[PDB]
Amino acid sequence: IVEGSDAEIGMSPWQVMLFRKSPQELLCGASLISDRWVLTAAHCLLYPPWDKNFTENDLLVRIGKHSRTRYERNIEKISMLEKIYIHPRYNWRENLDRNIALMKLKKPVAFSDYIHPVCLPDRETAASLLQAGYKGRVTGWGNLKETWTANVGKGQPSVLQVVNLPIVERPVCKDSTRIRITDNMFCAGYKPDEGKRGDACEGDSGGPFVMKSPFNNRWYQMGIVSWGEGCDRDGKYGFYTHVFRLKKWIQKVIDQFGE
Amino acid sequence: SGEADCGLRPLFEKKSLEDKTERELLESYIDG
Amino acid sequence: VVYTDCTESGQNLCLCEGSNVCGQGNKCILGKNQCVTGEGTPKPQSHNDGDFEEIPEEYLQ
Ligand SMILES: *[C@@H]1O[C@H](CO)[C@@H](O)[C@H](O)[C@H]1NC(C)=O
Ligand code: NA
Repeated sequence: IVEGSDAEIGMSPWQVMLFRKSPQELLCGASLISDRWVLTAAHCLLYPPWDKNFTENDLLVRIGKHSRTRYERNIEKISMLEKIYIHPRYNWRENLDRNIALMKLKKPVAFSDYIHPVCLPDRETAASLLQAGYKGRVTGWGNLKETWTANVGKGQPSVLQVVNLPIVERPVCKDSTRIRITDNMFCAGYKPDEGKRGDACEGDSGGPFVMKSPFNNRWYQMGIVSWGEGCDRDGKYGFYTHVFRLKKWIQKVIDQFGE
Repeated sequence: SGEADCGLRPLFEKKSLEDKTERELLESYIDG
Repeated sequence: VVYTDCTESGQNLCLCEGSNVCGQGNKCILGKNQCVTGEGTPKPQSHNDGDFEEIPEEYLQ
């Protein structure tokens, strides 16, 4: 997260860390949507050009984390995956279209002060909240800058980071890049000359862009951190999977396989 | 439109406590 | 995926012409920079390090 700040404890208790077994790496962010289901980006699990095609046994999910590197005993829970599900029309060769994935945990995770699921939007919530100029929140343990001077600057945050970003008009999104933007993408971030800054960055992928409804006080995941051309570059924007746009798939995966 | 207690944080909404930057999000719905 | 700057010629899946990704079936050549047709090679996954406290070894099995 570029130009964010340290999250308060329990601030984003649906935030999940995808953790690689050997070597031990942060893979991606992700989010808790029930006691057995975790939502993330597909390129977190399947990206052939980098020779990435993870099976269930290569990863862990870590839930209730605050510190990036600590094993936070009796706070975080570490779950094994039962099964990975990638959207069947996820397109990696061209533009990361339908960049969405679900993971089912072997066991249900117990909820706590630090571990609690986010809501997914119904139609009225998507229509109300997902409008240009309105701000959502992005969280992750990803990089603090796109590049920094090696072995000197701060690279990874010690603690989960949080940043608030405005949703950007669809025509401005498309004019900021040469990539074909689709239905199931939206973009967010400040314009140059808005003065303020901020972006998701490497290691934040798969994490949640969430919004709070003022009318029921609940947080809804409206987006998944999906892709960017750099981090925090002027006149560039972070792209996000439009979760509501793809909720029918989530429905298909969950009441054919799980809940 | 479904039912399970999602998106209400135990250390914030459930305790009537506001986080440090959520105002910024709420304000954005109304401008200014 | 976060695309970052190309560091070697013949790379792709990196930012070549300004803040534009040079996609597959193209490759970057470093000048002003130019991205043109020709089988490229993906800029290696921008690799992370290993300063994590150990988790219970039963999870690393
Ligand atoms: C990756 O692994 C999956 C699941 O085991 C397999 O079915 C598929 O052929 C592989 N996909 C690619 C693009 O290599
Ligand atoms: Na920007």
